[PDB]
Amino acid sequence: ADCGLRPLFEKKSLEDKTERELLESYI
Amino acid sequence: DFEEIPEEYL
Amino acid sequence: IVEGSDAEIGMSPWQVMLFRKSPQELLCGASLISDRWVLTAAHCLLYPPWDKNFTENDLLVRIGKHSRTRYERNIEKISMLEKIYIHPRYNWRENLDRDIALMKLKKPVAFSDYIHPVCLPDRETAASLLQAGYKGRVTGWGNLKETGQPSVLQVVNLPIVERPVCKDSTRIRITDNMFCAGYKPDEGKRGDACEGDSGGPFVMKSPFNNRWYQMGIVSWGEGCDRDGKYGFYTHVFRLKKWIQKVIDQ
Ligand SMILES: CCNC(=O)CN[C@@H](C(=O)N1CC[C@H]1C(=O)NCc1ccc(C(=N)N)cc1)C1CCCCC1
Ligand SMILES: *[C@@H]1O[C@H](CO)[C@@H](O)[C@H](O)[C@H]1NC(C)=O
Ligand code: NA
Ligand code: NA
Repeated sequence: ADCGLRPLFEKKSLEDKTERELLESYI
Repeated sequence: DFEEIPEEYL
Repeated sequence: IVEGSDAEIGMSPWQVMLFRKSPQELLCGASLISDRWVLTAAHCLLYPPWDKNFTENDLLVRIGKHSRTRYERNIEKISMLEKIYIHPRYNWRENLDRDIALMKLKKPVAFSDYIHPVCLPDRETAASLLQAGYKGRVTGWGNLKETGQPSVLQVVNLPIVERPVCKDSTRIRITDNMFCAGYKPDEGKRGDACEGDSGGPFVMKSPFNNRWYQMGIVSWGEGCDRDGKYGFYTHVFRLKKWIQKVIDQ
């Protein structure tokens, strides 16, 4: 499955404005 | 205040 | 969503709008889990205290949306419901325990840049991400305030809160089928889901495989964005066995 990979973000290797905030919280 | 949706969707 | 921001285009392509046919209005949020299945909160469909009891033919699912009100010609797809499935042990009487429902679409939806399903967590993804302090993301077209209505889809990132802190914030009994999220009054940052956001997804981006997983469903709260209060979410992984059963038919 190609679930949870967004055509306009992950599929293009583009990051949205706040996703880094989520990653940084995964300490 | 919702725009009408095409008749095809009932 | 209270104290959020406008979503970016294609930011939440699994976002589904549950739309009441008559009067034409927003019912709830929901999420796309496959080309044929939509996940929502049971209370969006069945809620006896407010005389809510929807059947398949009462509503439509609108997928690929950004604007709340406009018909997004060449972007959104509108689907009809074949069948609704509410968790058999959904508890609307007390605390909305097992607030979960599946909806089968009449025809499969075609994926696009704006329409794409979210992943559902496995045991390990759930164990590694469902941790106090870890942030998730809530999206919806719900109220901007507890007592405004947005033009476009709203987004807010919120930390998962420790179970004793959730339990201590309310008189309502909390179960293992729910979790709470939001900032404490000391943290400064704000945000919460609100009425109209129900049924929407609480998602997290796995740092292991970079895929987005739906960990929660917007379920309930007491007011919106009140200090010392937190939003409550259905714990998706705890009910995955019911999800798999209904899908396997
Ligand atoms: C708008 C204010 N509404 C309430 O406080 C109603 N509060 C009740 C409630 O939330 N619901 C019964 C059906 C569902 C509902 O209204 N969901 C919408 C909602 C409300 C708040 C939040 C939140 N702040 N995260 C998210 C979604 C809850 C009161 C405490 C016992 C459980 C139900
Ligand atoms: C809801 O509606 C259906 C008929 O549309 C009915 O069979 C059911 O008993 C109603 N109430 C509840 C609480 O399920
Ligand atoms: Na308590
Ligand atoms: Na709060």
